[PDB]
Amino acid sequence: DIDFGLPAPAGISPGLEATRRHNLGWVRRLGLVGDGPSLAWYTSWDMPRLAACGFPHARGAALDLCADAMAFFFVFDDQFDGPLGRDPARAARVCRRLTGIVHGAGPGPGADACSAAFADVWARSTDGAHPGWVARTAHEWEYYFAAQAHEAINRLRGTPGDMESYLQVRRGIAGTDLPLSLGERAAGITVPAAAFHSPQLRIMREAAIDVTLMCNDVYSLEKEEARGDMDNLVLVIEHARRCTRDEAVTAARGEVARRVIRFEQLAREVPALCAQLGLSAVERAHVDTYLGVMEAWMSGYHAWQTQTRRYTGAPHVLPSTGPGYFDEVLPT
Ligand SMILES: CN(C)[C@H]1CCc2ccccc2C1
Ligand SMILES: [Mg+2]
Ligand SMILES: [Mg+2]
Ligand SMILES: [Mg+2]
Repeated sequence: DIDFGLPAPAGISPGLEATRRHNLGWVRRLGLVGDGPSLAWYTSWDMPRLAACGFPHARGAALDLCADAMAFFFVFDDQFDGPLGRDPARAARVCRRLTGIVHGAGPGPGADACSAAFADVWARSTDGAHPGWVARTAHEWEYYFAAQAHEAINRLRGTPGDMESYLQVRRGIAGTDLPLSLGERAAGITVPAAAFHSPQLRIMREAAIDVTLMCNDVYSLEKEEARGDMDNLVLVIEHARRCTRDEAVTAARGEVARRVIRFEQLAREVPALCAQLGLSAVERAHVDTYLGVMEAWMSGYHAWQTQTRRYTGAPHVLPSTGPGYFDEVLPT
């Protein structure tokens, strides 16, 4: 009964079905997903539809990379729904292993499934990419991995943070701007740095990422609250404001809506901004596609989460009385 006012997706990638086939083989081949309950549970998430709705510009092997990257995010995420997420030092050490892969230390044969899957996603991501994209996205991955242990610290504390501290942890553990870096890469575009760092596009990028993680906070609250998770916008608002759950959900909707309004107000300025910078027609085309990538990510993430089984299913198939996975795939 919660709708954030986002438009339905203007399009879906035509590669959904082909990518479903690729990604099913990929998660099994890497050892990221097993057979039986884990495979049925993974399948019920519909990672291919997340990729096709979230990245409608992606075609062919580009959409495959989007789905595999999402597969890594979601499988790796769930490994912390258990003792690992209550052990910050252990989480930090595991995440340092993954961070070493970001910065050039490939894992080698026989690495664990999470290390091997990440290394494959990261190698495919950087192949042929602009060095400015590689440097930025490498730092985005570092933030994602490094933030996990702080979520665990907050779990042990047992109170939500203030809004500023919530944003610092939650933006990291949500994957920071990685979905947009992935969408840019999958669309085959390179945002000119002069446009990328405009105040309008910097604010818009931040707003779009906040929109999707906050939409997720509302839909994933039931499975997260029961596990003692603290970095969820609804819990943060309730704790800060001393309000009811309904009032906190309504306020969370408002945090999303005001960011969508800001994004759309600034998007109106993007044609003029490109003219002021004297960008070439091709540069302007890449900026226009970047705008579409951001718009499609916001609408597509939400379209996916309304139809997936991940959020309605989790409390029943992986109750909070046990770990949030059927198989351990991340050695700690
Ligand atoms: C690590 N989490 C599984 C993240 C992965 C990326 C993402 C992007 C937007 C909204 C929610 C999420 C869940
Ligand atoms: Mg999670
Ligand atoms: Mg998480
Ligand atoms: Mg969530």
